[PDB]
Amino acid sequence: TKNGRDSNPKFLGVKKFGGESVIPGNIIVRQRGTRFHPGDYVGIGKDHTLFALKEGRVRFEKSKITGRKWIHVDPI
Amino acid sequence: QTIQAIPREATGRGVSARDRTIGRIPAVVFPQSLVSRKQLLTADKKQIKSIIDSVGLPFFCSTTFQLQIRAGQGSSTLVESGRVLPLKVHRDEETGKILNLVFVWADDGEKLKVDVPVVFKGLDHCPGLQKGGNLRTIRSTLKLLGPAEHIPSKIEVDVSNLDIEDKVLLQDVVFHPSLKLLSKNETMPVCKIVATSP
Amino acid sequence: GGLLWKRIKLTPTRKANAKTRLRRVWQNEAVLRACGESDAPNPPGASNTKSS
Amino acid sequence: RPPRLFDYLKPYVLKMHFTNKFVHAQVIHSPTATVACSASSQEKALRETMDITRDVAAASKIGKILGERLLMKDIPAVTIQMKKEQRYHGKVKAVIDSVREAGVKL
Amino acid sequence: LYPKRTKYSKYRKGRCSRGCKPDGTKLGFGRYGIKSCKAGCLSYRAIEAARRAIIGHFHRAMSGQFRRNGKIWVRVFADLPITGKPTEVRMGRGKGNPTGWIARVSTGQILFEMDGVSLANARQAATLAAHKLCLSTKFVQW
RNA sequence: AAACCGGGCACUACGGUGAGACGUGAAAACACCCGAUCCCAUUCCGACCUCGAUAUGUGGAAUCGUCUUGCGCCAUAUGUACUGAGAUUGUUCGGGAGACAUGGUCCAAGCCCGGUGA
RNA sequence: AGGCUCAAGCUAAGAUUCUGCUCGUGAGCGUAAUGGUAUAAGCCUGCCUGACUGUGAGACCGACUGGUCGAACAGAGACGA
RNA sequence: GCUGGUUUUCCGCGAAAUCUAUUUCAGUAGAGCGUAUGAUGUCGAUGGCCCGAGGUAGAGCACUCAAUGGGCUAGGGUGGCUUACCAACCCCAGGGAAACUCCGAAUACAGGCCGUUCUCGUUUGUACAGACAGACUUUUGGGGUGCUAAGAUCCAAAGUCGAGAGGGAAACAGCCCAGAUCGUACGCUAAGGUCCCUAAGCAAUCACUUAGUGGAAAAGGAAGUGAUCGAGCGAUGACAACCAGGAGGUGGGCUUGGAAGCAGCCAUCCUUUGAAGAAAGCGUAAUAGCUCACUGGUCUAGCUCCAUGGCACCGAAAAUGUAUC
Repeated sequence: TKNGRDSNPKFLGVKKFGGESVIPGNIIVRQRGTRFHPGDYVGIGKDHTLFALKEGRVRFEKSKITGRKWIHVDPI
Repeated sequence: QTIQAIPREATGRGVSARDRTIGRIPAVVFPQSLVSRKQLLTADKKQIKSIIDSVGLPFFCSTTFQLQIRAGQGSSTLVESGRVLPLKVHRDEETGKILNLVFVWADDGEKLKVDVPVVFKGLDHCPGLQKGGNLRTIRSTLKLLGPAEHIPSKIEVDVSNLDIEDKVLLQDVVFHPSLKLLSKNETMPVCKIVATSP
Repeated sequence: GGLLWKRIKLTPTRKANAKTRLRRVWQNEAVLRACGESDAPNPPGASNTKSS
Repeated sequence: RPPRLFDYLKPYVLKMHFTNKFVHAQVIHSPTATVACSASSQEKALRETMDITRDVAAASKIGKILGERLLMKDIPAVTIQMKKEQRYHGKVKAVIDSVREAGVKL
Repeated sequence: LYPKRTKYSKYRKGRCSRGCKPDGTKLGFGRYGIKSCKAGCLSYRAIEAARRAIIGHFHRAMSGQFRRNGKIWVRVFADLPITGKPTEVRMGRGKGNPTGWIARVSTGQILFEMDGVSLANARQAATLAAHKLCLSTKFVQW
């Protein structure tokens, strides 16, 4: 009947940026659907979380066609 | 109508500000090529502000212009000259001041894409005009390709035979060869008339 | 309008201190923009001390 | 692009295709220039020996030939990359069955 | 004069701007026109009142209008529903009831454009709108 | 042999993308032309896929690779909008788009396999 | 496991209509909104029940109580060549 | 859980009014923030390089919603072929927006690497607590508001105050400058100021205004003054100015009980041609007339309007007494 409601801040978003190292199990981003598709050495949850699978740096990749981005890992 | 100029070594705010404030226009000549490369000048604001009104055409840029580009001291020293067309005049919103004068070179006779109006002439006598026929002049100015040499001063259309419910399309304009319209299909009407209310 | 925060008028003897800090930062960024390399190209003893 | 590298690098992908004159197939590396194995019916030594170079006979033949040229050349496993319209029935079924019975494991 | 059809409504007021899109404008549809020197806000009744002024002016000078029509465009349209509480109420407990639309007017928009066969009796109606409008405008032309 | 053409992989947006006119094969190659018998195709159907056959038929410009206009991006110009730090209640110092303008729509790089004399 | 590509626009045709060209995310997802998606998460057919027991390396966020994703291990399994 | 009271001294450090929860608001616990000390730390402070997804200000219409004009029309209406009457669609321009995104900066931010730096200022153990009522910027950008910002309320970042004394703002928590350990009749600035109260120039140089503007307040009105680019004009005379009709078709045509220029409509057309409109205003019961656009010489000279603009003016009325340097 009136306004003024909201919700606990779910804290989505992107944590690990280009170059910041990772370790297996370490979540990189939390998204609602799939804003970034998984790249190299990356899994996916139910909520489509992206996490690293091997040690190493990370980078993004921007498929110039269809503008779809992928978050891929640079291991050894 | 030789315009005069003195160079500037500038970019955006900070310096063009003082140029304007003492009275000076930051302008740029460059060739139809690429990176784009000609000197970076300042016309005098007195010279340009008076010139646009004198032509009486807010698109005066239809006319090739000629530059003395003084490099030195005094009223001038004869230096590098320019035969450039005005392709863009950035007139300030605020009151009618001026911000930027864009000059592309055409000295070589090389072709350009320029602006020409369509001034209505036959309006003295026209059958619909004497029925009273009035109109919505969909197009008042257009862009024509073509060389630097034979550039027209304007297009003075011939509306004397604007039939009661007829129209002058783009094809009916009095062009010249090598001034290929070619950038708009001639199916765009440049006027009409309709008998609305006596 | 309740508590009267007066409006100090910019006056020639304050224009004084304006142009003061102006010429000061002028020297400052001048010698910084000189230091675009590890060189010493700034004429000795730009005023800096008449600053007063 | 296809595999979206997951945990264990797996080079040496087998992929095959069929012009209606010759069956061609390759097992290619991740450097993907030096074809680790290249088995085609178009070959010099295979235009003449193999006669019906477009049916399942030439298919399974090329599969066997390869699988042996593979087991003997020390690439004891391989991953399949079927193109977009393929399907494990017929002309690729032959390549697959033949390289799977040649000894290789997929 | 009204965005009568369904719209989100209860628009955030939003503060007024110091400028317009930076390219010096040209005219959209007619020979002579008018432009806003200073930004601000105009109410739908205000703009409609200026339109009444101009239409009725040419109508009056039918002497220059009895030929056919003297065509005019007004190029601003009310956008934001200006809301307001009653004249006696404790602040809060909700938002106002929508009581009149408004239209952001930047520093270079063309409010009026038209081709009245007489430049004289067009500039003569130029100054006859800033009287009935909120802002300070300027007589421009093509 | 150096090199070319064709086929597969690969790389790439200046290396894409429609559009239209072209130039077109057989020398080789690819495609199509022709059927549907078992494997496949259809929620009806060789239309699409497939399986089965073409000994030299057509490039139907069917696709195809080719030739130039023309199709997005790439690169940058003058400025403005915005903004950072500042208080001369913004006379300084920086950063600077969208749109308008121009030009390019690459120079280049592999690996295998068949062929053109080798 | 596999197959299938929408919705809208134009010709026929105009009805549960129908079939190609253009369209490019506008369809679709039980449910509000938003982010998702063209292999698809969508639609269809078959199969079944991992709508498992026992653990979870590491991380995300949080006053705290807590809650979220997880590569990996053992098991009895399903679908699949 | 509320009000008040808590008696000696010096030195060291030094916060908060934010968050979550609660029969919770006037509280109290848990985090953040203070202190003492010890342990474990080049940890932190920060600038530079590099590299990292950004979708805000701006922007635009390529999507959803609202949307202006035009082109050609499906389709309508209207009489019977055809319609200045409606015209979808589609296209051309134009461009709106917290919940639109073809685009999209300055920032801020994540990280690594280097310098910078300290009296560890870090993390953490162990004991102490205070605080959970915060104000303001004629700051700047945002929601509610009066209408668009009440010394309001509630948030974003900043600072001051609170717990900060000192010089400026006449006096002044929240603005300017700036951190008092103590003594000193020492010295150079800061902030702002130099006719006097009040310490310091009726300083100089170049112009502007003569309104007490300064030393309060808008749309509009208004030959103010001085500069500046234009342009029109000019010894075929530039303007001021004297001297002269504004004619006959004409009293046009119409209305009209009366219209010739003028209660009032068409008409702007005839011709003389020195002028001339079917007389501009005023009226005359129509009249007439003026003078009006429209005149020849004389004038004898720099004149006039275009704005770039600068400082003036007018609008601009309260209460004890000038009372807004």
